[PDB]
Amino acid sequence: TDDNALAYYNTTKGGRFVLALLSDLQDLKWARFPKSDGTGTIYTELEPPCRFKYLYFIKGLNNLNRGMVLGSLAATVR
Amino acid sequence: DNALAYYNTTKGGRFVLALLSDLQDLKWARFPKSDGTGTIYTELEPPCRFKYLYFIKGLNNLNRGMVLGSLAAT
Amino acid sequence: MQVQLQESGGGLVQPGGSLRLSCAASGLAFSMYTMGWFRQAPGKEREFVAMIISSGDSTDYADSVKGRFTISRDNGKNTVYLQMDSLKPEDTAVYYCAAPKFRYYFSTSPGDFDSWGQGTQVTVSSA
Amino acid sequence: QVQLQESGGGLVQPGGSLRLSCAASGLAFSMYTMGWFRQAPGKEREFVAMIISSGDSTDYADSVKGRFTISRDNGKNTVYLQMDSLKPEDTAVYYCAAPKFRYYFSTSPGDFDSWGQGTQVTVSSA
Amino acid sequence: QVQLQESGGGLVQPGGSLRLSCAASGLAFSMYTMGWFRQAPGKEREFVAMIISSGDSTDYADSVKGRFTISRDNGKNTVYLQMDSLKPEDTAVYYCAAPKFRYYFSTSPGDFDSWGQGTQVTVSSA
Amino acid sequence: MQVQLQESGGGLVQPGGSLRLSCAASGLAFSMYTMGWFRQAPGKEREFVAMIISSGDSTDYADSVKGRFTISRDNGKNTVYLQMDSLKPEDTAVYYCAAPKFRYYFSTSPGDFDSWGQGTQVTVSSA
Repeated sequence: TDDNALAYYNTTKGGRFVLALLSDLQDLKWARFPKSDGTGTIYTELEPPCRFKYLYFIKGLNNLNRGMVLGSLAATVR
Repeated sequence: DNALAYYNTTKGGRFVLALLSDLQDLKWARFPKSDGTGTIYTELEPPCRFKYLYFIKGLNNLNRGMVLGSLAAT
Repeated sequence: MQVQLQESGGGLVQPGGSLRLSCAASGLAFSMYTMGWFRQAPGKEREFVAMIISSGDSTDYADSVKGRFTISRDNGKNTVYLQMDSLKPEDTAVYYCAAPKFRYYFSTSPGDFDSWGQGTQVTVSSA
Repeated sequence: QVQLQESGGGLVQPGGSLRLSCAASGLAFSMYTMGWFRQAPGKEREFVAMIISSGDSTDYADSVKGRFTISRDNGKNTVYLQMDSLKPEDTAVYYCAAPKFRYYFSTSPGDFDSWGQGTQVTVSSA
Repeated sequence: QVQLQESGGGLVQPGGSLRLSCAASGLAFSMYTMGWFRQAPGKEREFVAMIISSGDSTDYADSVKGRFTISRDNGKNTVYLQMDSLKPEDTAVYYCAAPKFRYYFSTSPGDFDSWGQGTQVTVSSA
Repeated sequence: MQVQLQESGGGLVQPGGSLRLSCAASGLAFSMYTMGWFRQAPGKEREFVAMIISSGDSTDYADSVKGRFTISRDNGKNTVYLQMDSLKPEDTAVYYCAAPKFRYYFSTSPGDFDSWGQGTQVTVSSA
């Protein structure tokens, strides 16, 4: 199946960036996102995984929390 | 590599980033820098059919923050 | 339509005892929400206690209650529950059931919620 | 332990419409036949409409047949009452009613104990 | 340890063409997106063109679209810039740019440290 | 386009030690050439040291270095390497990477080459 968009890509037709999680275990249910301001963490439920090697799509992404999960990942790489 | 950020839980987990469109001829994706200091290009991978989904290559410690900051502006 | 949360089950109990909180949620597509509980002890900030996924078959707990509390839900009645065993005095607080703004998501930050019930008091004491 | 919050009422002009809502809290909603009652001033509560648990069959008082439409959302545990072509006679307090057992309903106001607070519906010139 | 030798520049007349070359030494060339930058007198280096590792997709600044053509030879580890319909505005020093990691490019001159010596391109009446 | 060869890796080392020469070749369809190394000791003529086939999986060495030197290449980076172990003083020379004029061919005669780099010095001594 398909999930929702992290951000929209203004270049292609009906183009969206999707965010997925890769892990070695196939039982995962939620993903964790420490917030950038350290006030807590954001949990997003995942889809049923795929095997390629286990890949989970995110279902909790909204037009709005998108910024908080984007902001979280940015703090993680730094 | 395709890692947008590293998951610190177990089994070496990473968040991957994919771009989806109606097309299958795509080869790269653009990410304008939020500062306006230019654009980052990263090559895509062979798409998968289920629309068309293309994983992203070219993610490194030098551009992860800029691509994240590019999608944050979006 | 507005979301309403009716919490109950609190009371006065002695250390080592148990209690069972309940929350009836009105006005939301309940089975698509991750639900959870927070608590606010006197003079302390409101903290996360536990959470349960929309489907009911996976959970998460604050470390301070792991092994003693059990969160569960009933998707037909739109109710969430918190089974609290082996109660300690530091468990004294007002307990709040929490419903997030969006579906399939939860935050451990009480600032990210705006549908708060009135809460239900839990007192763990000698009396 | 079973709570009913009703809303949607107001003051409208004859011929207008309204949509009442009732969110039910604390019961295995999708196994209950739900329905609505109304109570003009002084007169006793009367049956309006009922809808079976699954949501795909209904029954109406004859005074509202063809004008009202009852529906339900087993997801949100809510039942609705769409009111069209309103008449002054329709003025009354509207109540959402949940019976004491599953898969059954009664048009007797006396057979109920789960009553909401109601929502006022006033159909008049103002 | 990564060296870039550029060539092909010169002085031509508006409307003429030129073909720049850059042979790259010391990198797994076929895994890099390569591209070209240019720097007029005084002004800061600007992006010209880029071509992905495999050689079959490209992108150009808008001022050179339709006139320039970038290509590559993964055999000789060389990238090329065919310049047609030259304008005086095109005068500048041209630089071949190799990024610090594979499969990615940036149009920001600051994100590069592998810079050739350049090749002068002068488009004028003489 | 002209072929350019950038040699490196030489230095001063003591007998029995090792070194590793590198050569980055610019401007030629590298994977179709047999590449090799020569060396020219002070006052002696330039002599063949080793060679490697285009594909990288067969080699040849002068007798004086057999068993001690290893030539290898990397067709992606267009680089040739010379691993020199068990160095002796007679190994002192300027080392030159060599690219022949045509593809799939090599000569042990330094007169048959015209693309010579600047070389890199190897000194095998007590200091």
